[PDB]
Amino acid sequence: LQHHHHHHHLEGTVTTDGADIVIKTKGGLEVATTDKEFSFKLGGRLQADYSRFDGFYTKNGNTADAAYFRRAYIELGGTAYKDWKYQINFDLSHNTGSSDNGYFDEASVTYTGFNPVNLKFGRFYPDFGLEKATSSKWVTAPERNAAYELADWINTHQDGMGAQVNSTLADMAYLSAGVSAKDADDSDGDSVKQFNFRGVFAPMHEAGNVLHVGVNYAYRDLDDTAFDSRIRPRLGMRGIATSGGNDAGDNGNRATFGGVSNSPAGSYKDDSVWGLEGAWAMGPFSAQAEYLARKLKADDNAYKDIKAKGYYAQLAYTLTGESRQYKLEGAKFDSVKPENKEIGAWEVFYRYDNIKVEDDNVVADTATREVGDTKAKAHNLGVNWYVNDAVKISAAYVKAKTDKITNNNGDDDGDGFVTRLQYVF
Amino acid sequence: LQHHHHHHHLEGTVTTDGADIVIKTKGGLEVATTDKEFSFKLGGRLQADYSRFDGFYTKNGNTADAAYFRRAYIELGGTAYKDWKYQINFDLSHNTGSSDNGYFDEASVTYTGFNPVNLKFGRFYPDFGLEKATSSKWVTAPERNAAYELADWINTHQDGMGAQVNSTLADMAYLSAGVSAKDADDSDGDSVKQFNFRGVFAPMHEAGNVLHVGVNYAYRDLDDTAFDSRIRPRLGMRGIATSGGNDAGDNGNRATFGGVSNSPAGSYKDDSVWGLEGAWAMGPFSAQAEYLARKLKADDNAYKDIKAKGYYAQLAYTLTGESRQYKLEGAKFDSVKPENKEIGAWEVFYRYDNIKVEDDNVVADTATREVGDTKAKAHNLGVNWYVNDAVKISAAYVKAKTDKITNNNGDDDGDGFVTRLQYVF
Amino acid sequence: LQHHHHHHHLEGTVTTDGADIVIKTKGGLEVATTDKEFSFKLGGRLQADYSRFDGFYTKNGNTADAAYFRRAYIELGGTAYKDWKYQINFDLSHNTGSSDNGYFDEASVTYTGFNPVNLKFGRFYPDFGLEKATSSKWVTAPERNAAYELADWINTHQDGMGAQVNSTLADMAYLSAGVSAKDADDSDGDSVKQFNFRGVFAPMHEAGNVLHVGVNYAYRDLDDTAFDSRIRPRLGMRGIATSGGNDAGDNGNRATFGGVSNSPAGSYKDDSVWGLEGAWAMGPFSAQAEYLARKLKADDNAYKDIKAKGYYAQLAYTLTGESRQYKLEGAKFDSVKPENKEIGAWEVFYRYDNIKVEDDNVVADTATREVGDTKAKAHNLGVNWYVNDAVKISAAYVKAKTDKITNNNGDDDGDGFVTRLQYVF
Repeated sequence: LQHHHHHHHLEGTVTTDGADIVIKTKGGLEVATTDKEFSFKLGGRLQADYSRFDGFYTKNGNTADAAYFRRAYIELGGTAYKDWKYQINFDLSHNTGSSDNGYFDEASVTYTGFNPVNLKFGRFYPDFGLEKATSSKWVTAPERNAAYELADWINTHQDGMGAQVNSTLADMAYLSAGVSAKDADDSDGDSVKQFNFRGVFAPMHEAGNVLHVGVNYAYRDLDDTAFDSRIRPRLGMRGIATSGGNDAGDNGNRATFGGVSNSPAGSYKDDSVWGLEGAWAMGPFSAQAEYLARKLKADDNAYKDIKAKGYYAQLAYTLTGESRQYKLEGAKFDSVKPENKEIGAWEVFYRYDNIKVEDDNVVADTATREVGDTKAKAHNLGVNWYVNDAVKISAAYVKAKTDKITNNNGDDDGDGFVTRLQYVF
Repeated sequence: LQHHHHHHHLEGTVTTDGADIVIKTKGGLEVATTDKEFSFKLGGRLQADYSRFDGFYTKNGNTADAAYFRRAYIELGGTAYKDWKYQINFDLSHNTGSSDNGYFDEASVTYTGFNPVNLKFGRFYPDFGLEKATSSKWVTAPERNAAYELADWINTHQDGMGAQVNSTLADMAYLSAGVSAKDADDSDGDSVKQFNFRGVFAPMHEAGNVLHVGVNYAYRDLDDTAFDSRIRPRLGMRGIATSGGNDAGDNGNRATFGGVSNSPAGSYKDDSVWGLEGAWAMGPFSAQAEYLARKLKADDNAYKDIKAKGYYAQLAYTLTGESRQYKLEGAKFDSVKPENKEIGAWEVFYRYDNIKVEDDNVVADTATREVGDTKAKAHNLGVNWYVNDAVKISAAYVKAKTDKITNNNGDDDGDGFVTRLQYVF
Repeated sequence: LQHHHHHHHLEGTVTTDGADIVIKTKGGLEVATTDKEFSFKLGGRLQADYSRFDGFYTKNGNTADAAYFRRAYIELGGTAYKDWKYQINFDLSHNTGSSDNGYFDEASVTYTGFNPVNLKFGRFYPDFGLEKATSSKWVTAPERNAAYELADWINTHQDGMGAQVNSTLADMAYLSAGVSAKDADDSDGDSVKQFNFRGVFAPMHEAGNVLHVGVNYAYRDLDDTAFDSRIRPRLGMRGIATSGGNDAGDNGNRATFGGVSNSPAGSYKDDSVWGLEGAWAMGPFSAQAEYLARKLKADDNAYKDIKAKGYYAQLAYTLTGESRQYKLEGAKFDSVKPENKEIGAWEVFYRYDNIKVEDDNVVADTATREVGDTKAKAHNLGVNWYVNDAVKISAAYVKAKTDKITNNNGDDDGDGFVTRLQYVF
């Protein structure tokens, strides 16, 4: 019994009521006013991993596997009133952040009105190290290096909040400094506070022409705070223990090289790390390396200091000739953009990692760990196929060798293979 | 060996195959047909908090802190076939909703064909109270009032489902009524059912010209249902216990003023709350207040009724002269839109809260709680800087004073400071 | 003291810097280049359920209820460089996927360059069965059939990863085959591997003209793997036990018809399922049916094989005359598109389910389960109102009858009613 008069509707046009808008899609969406006042970008990244691995990587030394998303970010960011930016990256694979506090890769607000100086607030990784500054989309090896695993608090947000100032300097350098509160309380409920500094001199800072040297410093205050002091490196093999899908389960060997899961309040106070970075690129050839040293300083006399030192060096070469992109803002490498659309770009890489842990609190042998300094060396050799700007397929061989620590089989080395399908939008 | 013929592609235009579309961005995205048949809006809100607090707010009285996102909503909403709307707001900070049932601020469908009458279905807060009706983007104080904390079931969805009818009445009033199922079962697995009514007379209902009086009623049936009867107010300080980041941990004092965590099935049945609201605004000056009273009625003779009464009153003044927006649809205040683009808008506020809990089931002193009526008063004094329509920076001082309840230090008062950076898109 | 020169800004136009773009909205958003190289689609589905049920569906036989979202998907998908697609569907109701590994309905990458052959990778349901292939938006009954509940591993992703090849064949058939790793490890940490095949002959494959016969096969290797072998059908009543809101709680009877929650490593190895499908449609009338049989083969001599057999048959008729859509790609039914905009489309359906479980490991009676074959029959009778393309409102009556298993009241049958409000965008 419902009825209505019919209408002739205007069709086909797309307009706006404010400033002219430009819209773009490469699989996601970008919308922006041409006066630069407002913008919105929806994107993301999918990293689908399959790996198999044995020896030291597993407890009994037999072959385990893993089938998981390393990352599955949805990424929302935008600009309002020209100078105010936000970026919210949440990880559907649940590898980043937590159930309690949100699965954030990033949730930040940045004021850019003092360009080149930026002021950044919210939940975001502190700036320590070149490989960490580099987007996880474009890190050359499948996982970041083992030296960071000696003190991963230096460049993770740990479910807290921070404030950072950063700037490029005269088109030849980049500096950042920040303070953060991390999610661990002392006996009064006051969070661990942390300071970071990073400074890079990069007189050459473009794709295929990079010369880069930098320094990093991180400090945190653990006064009267119970915390996990364990150093537990995965040595390039994420699948030994990971969220986002299937892993090695009870047979994964993510081993404790030093420290303990529950260091009591009052056991430690000062924790500091110094780092160096260096990078060079000429056309398709690049070399980069980082070194860091940690001192976790005991407070109570019953406890001894824990020290650790580590480094990596990486060679990479684009067989098809393209350069790795480089950005002075953030002093970081970025993507490879394929020149040949029919075969894509093909990149080979080798990274060597070396770490040492000195924990004088270990005074007795266990079944798998000998008194003294524990050590590991890792080799990561692989290929990245950039099919196009959106899709990257990778395969890598990973090998590790240890000293004064084994798995239950007595293995002092292990190896594995990892394959990844990545889609960026 | 792959090859193909080259093409000349048409570039630059943006069109549609249906009715004309208008697109907008202020940091998010809106897309809508001009015939009002279809629309889509992607937005959200980030609320980044840092606070420090002591006295009654902590167990030992020493200073704790908190560094967390109060809310981090992603907001998707749209219209189809003119009269059918959806709204899905999910909270990445995990402060709203749950791991079991979804982190929903809202997941609703609304039929608007009977305009001004709306029919709303799904998971959404029942309509009780002016400050609750007001968007959490634009609530003047950093947290909502303590009177609601006496019975927070009246205007939370508790992971259930509901149906609501609402309407404005002759451009002078607003009414709503709803039924909901809440996520708690009786011994047969049948959910707690709840009824809400709200009615407001607002003959003046525009920004800078408001006169508003209203009544609220809520009822729920707890027959044969085990439930948490605790009244545990945070008294303006979210950081004593919160998700979305770091809080006061084991030293936070979110104290139980009355009730118990596990009231057995059969202990209570009727639970009802009556409320009043009043608001007035003239230009940049506004005053608002609410009062409510709860009776939780015992069923089994071993149990005594629990009663509670509370109110708040708030003064607010925009120093820079702008009015608080007001909407008759929902009978609620909304944002401040800054007039001066160089300095933004500056707002000062004071809210006073007063609550009383009468629990005759408490018959013996504990170390921190005395037999009789427990009471609290709170004062919230602060500044909101609306930098622009998207960004609001706040700072507030909060003080509380209690009667017949203390922390472990014997403190009967406490205070703290909270700062927030908010970004809306 | 801040000041600036004023500007005249160009307003109103919407353009792009690349190939021409077409944008669309029906409540969500689609953006695509006209050369088919790039596209993006944001959509989703909300399924709001309320049900009441008693008898066998509850433990004591009294009436329970449920008020929950069955699904609340946000759906992001797109195309890049013509031949590379992604699809990421995450479920805000937390009914799909997990807290540990992500709430994915789907997270996949598809290469389509070998059209009609597709290559699909990531986390997605293996292809077994017509009703499972059919979108959950458009499955006719409120829940899928009970035969699938006899072996739900055959067409669920179980938080793992997979690779699938599929193709239509000469506009008369459809085939798919895939391998997957499922999230359960043997004692070495190696995941359960699974193979699927599906093949359908559908010489008539359009809306209102369907003739469809198909075969399914699934196999998994459980060697040295501890696993949950329970068969626990909900028999059409989701609310007896569900996430996404309120359910029957401790009085829900999702009963174990066979198998055990912790079958030890070494107890079983081969697990295989064969299935048949058939479908026919002429205008508004459709008939479909599936049959499957499972053999879970014991490894260790202490264990006996577990077998199960089940089928369903469904009649459906659109009273208002419209056809159910059908797609050869995926060999599946899809939506009903209403022809009359004032009253929508009205569909009646009846589905009959029949299952039998043979578990010779059950050698003693329990209080509710008798030695021998357990059986259930279910009847699902209901109405779907397609208000418009976006909104579907459903109501259904469900009845079940069991053999050799009861609830605690001794009930051998039960019934219930389910209502759903669905919004697709």
